[PDB]
Amino acid sequence: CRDLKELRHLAVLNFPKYCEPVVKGRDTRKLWRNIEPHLKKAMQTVYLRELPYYSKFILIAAYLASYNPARTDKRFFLKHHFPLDRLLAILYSIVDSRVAPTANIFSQITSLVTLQLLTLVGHDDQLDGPKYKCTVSLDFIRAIARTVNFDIIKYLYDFL
Amino acid sequence: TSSMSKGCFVFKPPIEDYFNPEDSKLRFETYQLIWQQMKSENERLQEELNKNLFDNLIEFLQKSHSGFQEIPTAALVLGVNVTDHDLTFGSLTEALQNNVTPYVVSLQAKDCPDMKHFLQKLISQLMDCCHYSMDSLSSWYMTVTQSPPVVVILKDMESFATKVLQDFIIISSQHLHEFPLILIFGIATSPIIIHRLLPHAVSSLLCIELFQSLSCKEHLTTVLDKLLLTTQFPFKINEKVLQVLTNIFLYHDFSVQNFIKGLQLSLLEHFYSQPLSVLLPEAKRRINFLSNNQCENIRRLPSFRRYVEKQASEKQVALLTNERYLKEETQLLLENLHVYHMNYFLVLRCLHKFTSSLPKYPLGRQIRELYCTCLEKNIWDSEEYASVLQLLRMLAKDELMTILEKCFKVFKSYCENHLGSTAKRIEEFEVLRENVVNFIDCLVREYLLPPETQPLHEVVYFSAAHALREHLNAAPRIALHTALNNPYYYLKNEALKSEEGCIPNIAPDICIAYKLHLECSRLINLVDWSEAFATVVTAEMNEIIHARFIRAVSELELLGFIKPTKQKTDHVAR
Amino acid sequence: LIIAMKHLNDIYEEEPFNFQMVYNEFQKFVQRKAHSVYNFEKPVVMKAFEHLQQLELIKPMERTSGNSQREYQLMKLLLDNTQIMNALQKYPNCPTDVRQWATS
Amino acid sequence: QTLRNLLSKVSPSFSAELKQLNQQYEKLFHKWMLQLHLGFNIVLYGLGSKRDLLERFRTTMLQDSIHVVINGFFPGISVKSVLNSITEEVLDHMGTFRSILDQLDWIVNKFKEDSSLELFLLIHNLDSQMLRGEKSQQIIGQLSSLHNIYLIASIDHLNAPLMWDHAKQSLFNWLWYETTTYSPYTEETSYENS
Repeated sequence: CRDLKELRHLAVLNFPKYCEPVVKGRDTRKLWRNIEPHLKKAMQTVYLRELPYYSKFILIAAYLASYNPARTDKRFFLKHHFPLDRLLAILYSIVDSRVAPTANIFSQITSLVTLQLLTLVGHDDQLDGPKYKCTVSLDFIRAIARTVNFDIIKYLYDFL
Repeated sequence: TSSMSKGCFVFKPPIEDYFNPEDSKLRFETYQLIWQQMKSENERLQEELNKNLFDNLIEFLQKSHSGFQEIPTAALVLGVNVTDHDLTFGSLTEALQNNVTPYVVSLQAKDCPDMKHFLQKLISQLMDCCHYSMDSLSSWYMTVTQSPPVVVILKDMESFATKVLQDFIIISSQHLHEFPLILIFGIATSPIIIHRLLPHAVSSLLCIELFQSLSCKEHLTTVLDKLLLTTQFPFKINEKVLQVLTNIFLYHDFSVQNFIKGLQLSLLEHFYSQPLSVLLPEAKRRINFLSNNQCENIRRLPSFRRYVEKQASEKQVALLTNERYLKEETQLLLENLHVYHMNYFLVLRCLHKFTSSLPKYPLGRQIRELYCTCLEKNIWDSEEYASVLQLLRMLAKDELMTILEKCFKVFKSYCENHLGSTAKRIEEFEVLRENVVNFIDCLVREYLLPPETQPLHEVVYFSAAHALREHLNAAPRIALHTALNNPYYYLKNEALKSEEGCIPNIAPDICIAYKLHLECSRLINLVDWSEAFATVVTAEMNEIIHARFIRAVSELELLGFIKPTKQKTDHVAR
Repeated sequence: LIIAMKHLNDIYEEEPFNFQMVYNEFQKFVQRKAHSVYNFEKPVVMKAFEHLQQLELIKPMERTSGNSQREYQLMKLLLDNTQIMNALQKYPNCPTDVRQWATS
Repeated sequence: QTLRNLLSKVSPSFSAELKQLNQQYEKLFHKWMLQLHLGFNIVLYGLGSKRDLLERFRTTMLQDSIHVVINGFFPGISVKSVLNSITEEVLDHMGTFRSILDQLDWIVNKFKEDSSLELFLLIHNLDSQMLRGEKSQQIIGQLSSLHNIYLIASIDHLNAPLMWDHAKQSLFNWLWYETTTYSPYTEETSYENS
């Protein structure tokens, strides 16, 4: 941080904790030892200052569809050896229970589109062959997978 | 007149009568009164559960405006519950304009695609809260002031374009001295999203602070406790509807308004279906005005007939022949059902108070789970009951007396009619712990019984859950496939009963055409398909068969199963 | 970051790049060294890249937004290797480690 | 494709079961009117042309009140046309509007000011190509959010549920009824040029 404004702002924010130890009772070593961990905590943010059940499965399926080539789909899901239909097939494969195609899942899809988690690619008038892309970070999908007890790394073709 | 080329057609020419009648009128009046009370209580609960955040917002705004006498900004996380935002915002604006500032402007992202339109709408709403540019806004503020700040609400910032946001932030930063400005952010996703929308050159000008709102699950628990587990409302629900509503809520939306809609529809259907649902003191007085046909209807009840079979033959004849004695006995049974409802609710609440401190929560955490698992079957007939009892028998004395103190608070609050000796014993207190556990077990066996085991329960219960499913959670694909595959279920024509998956030639043209399409490849050749259809229907004429084929193809294309392809002539994919 | 960009241009002759590759190879550089004081997280590096793009030293190709994020976006450098070497020669307090990485 | 005019001579089959099926559907008019009058909108879905059933419902129950019928299967219908028709007849206003949103604001304000106006909407083939715009459905939902407007809609396309979002679902306040009529789609495919 060479910005004068930002460094001055940081000094203004952190000065009261600088002056607490002397109020509590020119001891350079004492001040530095008392203040060092707070400085490390502050540096963690220099410039910085619970989904429904089926939504998590939709999100992880969308991530898999986005980051897995289509050629390997059967290799990961077929028991013996991107468009919406691929997503539906992958979702049906993943979930152990038979899920009915209730309109509420389509409402969930549209809401996820609204929340800027899934981006619509094709034309708005074309709602029979729509295209989607996933914009969720890998750490986020790993974290949400852990809360579901699912290992997404075992199915990612790129890592394998 | 409804088939012309022009698509625009227009034509020019009591509430209760559509429901048909006197009993129907009374039922409609009771429906209106009960819905009024229910939604009023819902609003009362909605207002109550936000004080601890509203006061914090007020104090934050006061602290921020104290300096003016760097743009202060408060971040408010509201979750995915898109329906709750409007009600919460109504309450929020009713708080601020009543306390701190009569200038509140809430804005959408849909109606502000450009900064020009944004400023136009902003100044237009500021005009009636009491070319267009920032100088005009400053002059208007000076005129109205000649010092309250101004509050602007951004509801859905996910749909907002960034550029207008940075422009508004940078322009407003240079005129803070001219007029104060404070921003309130409502974010559905995690607060991290704000870092991905504003460049740091713009973000550095804001002093952001974070609040968080109430969780939806606690809201649902409070609503369920206040509106269904209480004794102030005569209507009750069977277990199937509770399970389906809970499934919908917990799996789809986490919204309470949908649950309220389901409850209202259940009440409406219950009053439409049962004529005897006309029926505390109101039912007491309404019994005297009962009609003979309704007396026969009461005589026809399944629970009533089982109860009559339980009684003696002489009492059987007396009930089946006499009316006033029947009215009095039904009155007594209604009072007994009332008492059963009272003690069931009290015992369940006390049991959950005991259960709330149990580790690993063998029988759940909240009211709803214990209530539904008690409604399903008897808890005491399951080995899980024994496991809970043996886990209860290992509690420490200090935790046991804390649980007893909470239960004693419950007793002193609303256990008012029966068993004060229970609280007396609690005050008195391994042997003592075992005695307490045995007494609790005796209470559970005595008082926790399914409502289906008592007669005349059908008056205050509803059981047509499948219609509720088919009217709220539709399955257009399943219904369409059922219509296409096995039209026997809709027609009951034995000519359609051959097998499953085979080809009934007697079936209509659309059904056989769809079934021929199913077995073919992913690309459908129209000439080969037409030949197959002609072969099926065979078991002047050619033109008629071709006409039926064309009509079926057009219908299927309209329904969406057909998309034309130009890769191969006369081919279609699914 | 600029030295990493030059290395990308050298290894991949006259081809675009994105943020992920630059981050990966900066991680490679800081991981080869035993215990150098460069323990920085993703957001600060992302902000640094945004600041660099703001100064118009890097320009996008076939501009589009929404469909593609700031990440995974084709970026190109608008500088010459000799210019970087000359500027780094006159840098006041360039550390030895980064200089030797640049020479490599 | 000119032969389509002469192809209309084919006789139907098993018409008796269709007659009983239509008779069964006829009994739900009173309940549907009760649900509409209390603030609910109903979509009818099922196999077969249900336009005849809607016409029967109109001529049986909607001959004493103001009602608007929109046969959206016509490829020339647009939301602005519906708005112009409503403004010119329902409110008897001739003045032009600078924008669609301004027209909607005027209509909403007028209907909020006048609580004595009740209007019924009958839309055929809501899944039409011209009505699949997101703004179209948003406008229709905002109109239907008022308690003085009643809406009956029909679905014939498979991917219809993708049209509605959670907020749009809350605004529309839908109830569903399964009504399979097995009627041929003669008129709805007649205007369509294959």
